[PDB]
Amino acid sequence: MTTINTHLRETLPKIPYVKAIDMYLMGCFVFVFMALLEYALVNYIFFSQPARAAAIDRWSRIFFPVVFSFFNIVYWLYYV
Amino acid sequence: YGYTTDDIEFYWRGDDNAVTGVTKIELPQFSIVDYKLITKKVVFSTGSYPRLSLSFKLKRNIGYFILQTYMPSILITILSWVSFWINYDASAARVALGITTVLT
Amino acid sequence: LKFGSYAYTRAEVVYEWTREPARSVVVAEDGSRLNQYDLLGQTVDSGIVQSSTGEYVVMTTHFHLKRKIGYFVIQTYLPCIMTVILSQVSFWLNRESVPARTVFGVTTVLTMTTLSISARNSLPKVAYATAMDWFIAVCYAFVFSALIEFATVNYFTKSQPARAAKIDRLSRIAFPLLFGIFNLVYWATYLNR
Amino acid sequence: NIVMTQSPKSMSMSVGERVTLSCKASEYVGTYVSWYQQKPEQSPKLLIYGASNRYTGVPDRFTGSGSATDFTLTIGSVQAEDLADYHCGQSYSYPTFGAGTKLELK
Amino acid sequence: GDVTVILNNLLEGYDNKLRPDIGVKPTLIHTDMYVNSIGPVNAINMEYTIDIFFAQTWYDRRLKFNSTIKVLRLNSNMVGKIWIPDTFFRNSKKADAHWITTPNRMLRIWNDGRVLYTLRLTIDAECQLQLHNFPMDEHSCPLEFSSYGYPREEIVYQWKRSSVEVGDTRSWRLYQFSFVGLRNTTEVVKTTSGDYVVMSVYFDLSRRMGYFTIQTYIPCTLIVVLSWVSFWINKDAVPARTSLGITTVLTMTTLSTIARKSLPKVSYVTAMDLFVSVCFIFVFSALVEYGTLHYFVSSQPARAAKMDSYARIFFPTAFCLFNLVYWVSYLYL
Ligand SMILES: *[C@@H]1O[C@H](CO)[C@@H](O[C@@H]2O[C@H](CO)[C@@H](O[C@@H]3O[C@H](CO[C@H]4O[C@H](CO[C@H]5O[C@H](CO)[C@@H](O)[C@H](O)[C@@H]5O[C@H]5O[C@H](CO)[C@@H](O)[C@H](O)[C@@H]5O)[C@@H](O)[C@H](O[C@H]5O[C@H](CO)[C@@H](O)[C@H](O)[C@@H]5O)[C@@H]4O)[C@@H](O)[C@H](O[C@H]4O[C@H](CO)[C@@H](O)[C@H](O)[C@@H]4O[C@H]4O[C@H](CO)[C@@H](O)[C@H](O)[C@@H]4O[C@H]4O[C@H](CO)[C@@H](O)[C@H](O)[C@@H]4O)[C@@H]3O)[C@H](O)[C@H]2NC(C)=O)[C@H](O)[C@H]1NC(C)=O
Ligand SMILES: CCCCCCCCCCCCCCCCCCCC(=O)O[C@H](COC(=O)CCCCCCCCCCCCCC)COP(=O)(O)OCCN
Ligand SMILES: CCCCCCCCCCCCCCCCCCCC(=O)O[C@H](COC(=O)CCCCCCCCCCCCCC)COP(=O)(O)OCCN
Ligand SMILES: *[C@@H]1O[C@H](CO)[C@@H](O[C@@H]2O[C@H](CO)[C@@H](O)[C@H](O)[C@H]2NC(C)=O)[C@H](O)[C@H]1NC(C)=O
Ligand SMILES: CC(=O)[C@H]1CC[C@H]2[C@@H]3CC=C4C[C@@H](OS(=O)(=O)O)CC[C@]4(C)[C@H]3CC[C@]12C
Repeated sequence: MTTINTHLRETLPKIPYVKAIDMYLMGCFVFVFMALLEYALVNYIFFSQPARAAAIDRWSRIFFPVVFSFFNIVYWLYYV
Repeated sequence: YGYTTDDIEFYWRGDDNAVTGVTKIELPQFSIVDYKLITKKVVFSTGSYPRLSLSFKLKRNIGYFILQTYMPSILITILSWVSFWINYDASAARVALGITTVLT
Repeated sequence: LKFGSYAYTRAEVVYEWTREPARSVVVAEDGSRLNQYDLLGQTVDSGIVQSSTGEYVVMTTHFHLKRKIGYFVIQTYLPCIMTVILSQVSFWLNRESVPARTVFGVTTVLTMTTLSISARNSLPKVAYATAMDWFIAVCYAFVFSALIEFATVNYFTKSQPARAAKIDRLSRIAFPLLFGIFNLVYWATYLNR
Repeated sequence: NIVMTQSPKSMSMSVGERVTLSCKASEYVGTYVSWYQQKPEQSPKLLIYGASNRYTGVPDRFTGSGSATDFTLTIGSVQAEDLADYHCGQSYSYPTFGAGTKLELK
Repeated sequence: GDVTVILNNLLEGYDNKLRPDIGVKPTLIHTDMYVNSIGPVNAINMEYTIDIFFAQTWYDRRLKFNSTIKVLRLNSNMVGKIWIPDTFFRNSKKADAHWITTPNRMLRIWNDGRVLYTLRLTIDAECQLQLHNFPMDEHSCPLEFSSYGYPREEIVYQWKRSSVEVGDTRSWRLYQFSFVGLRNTTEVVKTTSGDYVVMSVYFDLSRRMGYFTIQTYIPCTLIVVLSWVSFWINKDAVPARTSLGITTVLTMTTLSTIARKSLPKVSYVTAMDLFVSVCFIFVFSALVEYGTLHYFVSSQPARAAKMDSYARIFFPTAFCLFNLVYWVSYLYL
């Protein structure tokens, strides 16, 4: 994600504001980072109670695609 | 351009000393092997025109290429071979090594 | 923007502004092709330069600029800070997962290296250190220190696990506060100017 | 509006000693500070046009020294007819003069 | 007034195709300069930009007048009507005069025929930099000029005592280098046309270290110590150490590619690519060392255990030694 955001930002001038594609790439990077930090959350509380770990995993499976679709819809409706 | 071969005649003065300063040319990548001086005539739809030709024969150097792109290939293939000494029980190390070498 | 006469010394051709010197150089309202900087104001002046040929009148005009930091923030400071955070994430992982923490450390060091390279390319090939260079150096030091701390933890694991857990639980608090303090100091001392 | 704080307000000095006057501008004035010498019952006479350029007919004991804001008028061997007001006025913008310094002999 | 009469009498019966004293003696031309700025010395093209105020003064007994005025000061409107020497710079890839707003030229004709002709030039001079000792290299590369069509028997150039005078040397675009001095020189070269008097001005440039110190040296030494960090991770975690090695090698080759992409394609070995090659060797040797360690753990743990602590001491010492040698040698060379 970070390398796609940098390569894409090499084709444009040094514009000081946040374009729309920059906002989309920063949202995608936030989603990825959150996925990694949710695996780290699970890894941390794993030995103490694996039930909460499997639960959190189910909740993540259910609610990453939902929140991502909601963000995607609000994005494509604010700009279009 | 304008004058055909019955109006003008081209020739080198000396026929071997007409072109000087070649042995002093240093090129960062090539090397002038030799040069030839040719005198001929060309024929177009409008007439036959005189022509001279100064043809260099540049030979490309190889040291930079060895140091830049042949050595890394050999070292990456050797880094792929090292995966043979790792025991077959470690499946996350040999995959890692081989895959990375392929990508490189 | 200095302009003077050629071939005509001061005893022959003297230059002068046509209005009050503060009102001679005028800039159009919509005439700003500056995408990176920000034009603040003009400032004119008139002097006399000596030379080997004669004394010439020289009119000077300074356009004061001020760089906009938005693009550099977005493309250097956010990736550096995020890499540092991703590096400090390696402290909350358990001590049994060695490959995970090793990957964290190595990839963060690689990311910081490539970030330093891409950040130094934008500027001219200058031979001193800028502010962004100091920021990137400090972030590199932080990620390298995180990796060294993990190595120490792994070295003390299975021999003195109490000491390992102690230094890990201490580094879960020592790195983020130190990074926050450094950020505050850096931004405060560089935005006041 | 650029204001010129001229100092001191009034000084008294004997003959033949070096004297200096200061004129500090509020905003930027590049070198467009002029020094005028107004004798009593007369019109001001231009001494230093621009910073450090004596006007035609001014003795060489008058010297200017310029900067962006701070300016100085130094008189060297002071004679007996140099007892007058000394105004400093910028011209980088619409002209504004200083308060002037009453030079005296004692 | 009367200056028009003088200018009209000077150009009556004047042929600007014949040098002064065409069949008597060579024309002595005194050359002066004023270096505004020495532009960027880019090593890729082996060139460097310079901006000067070229001044030429000679004697013309045909532009000799007798009036109260001592000197005639003229703009570039009378340069194309008198004889002007054809000075060209023999090592200039591309150079051009200035034309905004009016052609930047000056012509001053004194009373006894002495002419002064000054113009403004921006020369992209050429100099083949010997890119050894890079980036600890120093160059001194010239700016040569001579007449084009007039051989030594017709035009002779000659420096003045105070000919070349640099400017402030602070607002120049010399980033990687630093001006230390200059010297003028006159020689005679042989060409297919004749013998020409070639003048030269040598500028001495010294490459200041900095950009490369922080662009390639520090990254590579930090990658080397990153590879050393693997020597402390326990020998049972195979994938961790293999990942260490392979990603370190990848970054090392990327940095070597970048460093070599800095300077142009040269078929010899510089001092920077040597450094990155030594660092590459170090990383590769640490990886093969761990490989042999892991292979020997199955055979004789004794050697696999002793080897780790042996390498922990042998690697940093060998790297310090390498550095010391390298640096001292090149700094003295
Ligand atoms: C292949 O084809 C190519 C294209 O045809 C060709 O290139 C052309 O070459 C010719 C000849 O070499 C060039 O013409 C000459 O240009 C000289 C200067 O060139 C510079 O400027 C031009 C642009 O010219 C404008 O600007 C100058 C400077 O202000 C003016 O002096 C010009 O008159 C002209 O002004 C008009 O245009 C302006 C807009 O630009 C207007 O603002 C202005 O109001 C006018 O309308 C640039 O293009 C040049 O750049 C190119 O060339 C350089 C060369 O190194 C390259 O490096 C570069 O990359 C570009 O390729 C360059 O910057 C002129 O000085 C010159 O005219 C003088 O010389 C002739 C011959 O001697 C005289 O007859 C003429 O009268 C002029 O002399 C008078 O003026 C000089 C001033 O110095 C006096 O000293 C002199 O004594 C004399 O004064 C007398 O006459 C005056 C009236 O003329 C009078 O007022 C006086 O009182 C007095 O009586 C000539 O025009 C042409 O520009 C090239 N064009 C291009 C596109 O390159 C190429 O050579 C061909 N190749 C081959 C192998 O054949
Ligand atoms: C791993 C690689 C990752 C690569 C990609 C990561 C991208 C991150 C995406 C996640 C979301 C980030 C949210 C950022 C919002 C948009 C940023 C826009 C920045 C911007 O334009 O603002 C400038 C202001 O800069 C300023 O004034 C900045 C001042 C200070 C900068 C912020 C300091 C952060 C400190 C955080 C401390 C945390 C440490 C503790 C752990 C504009 O300025 P202008 O001059 O153009 O015009 C305005 C006058 N200012
Ligand atoms: C306002 C802030 C300004 C700072 C600016 C620059 C600072 C950069 C680095 C700072 C990073 C934060 C350090 C916080 C760590 C504190 C917690 C340590 C826990 C601890 O005591 O155990 C130690 C763990 O080692 C470790 O914690 C490993 C430390 C590694 C050493 C430092 C490495 C520097 C990297 C240099 C190369 C990169 C240069 C970049 C160009 C070993 O202690 P012990 O064995 O005695 O355990 C017995 C102690 N109870
Ligand atoms: C520039 O060239 C002139 C002439 O060749 C040099 O002037 C000579 O300098 C030496 C030593 O300083 C004297 O002994 C000669 O008498 C000088 N000759 C003349 C004609 O003045 C000058 O040194 C050169 N400048 C350099 C090398 O920087
Ligand atoms: C140690 C392990 O347990 C394994 C498990 C995951 C593996 C990584 C998966 C993907 C990549 C990206 C690839 O990209 S590259 O451009 O750097 O070649 C380089 C190799 C690297 C970092 C693997 C290294 C080995 C691992 C860390």
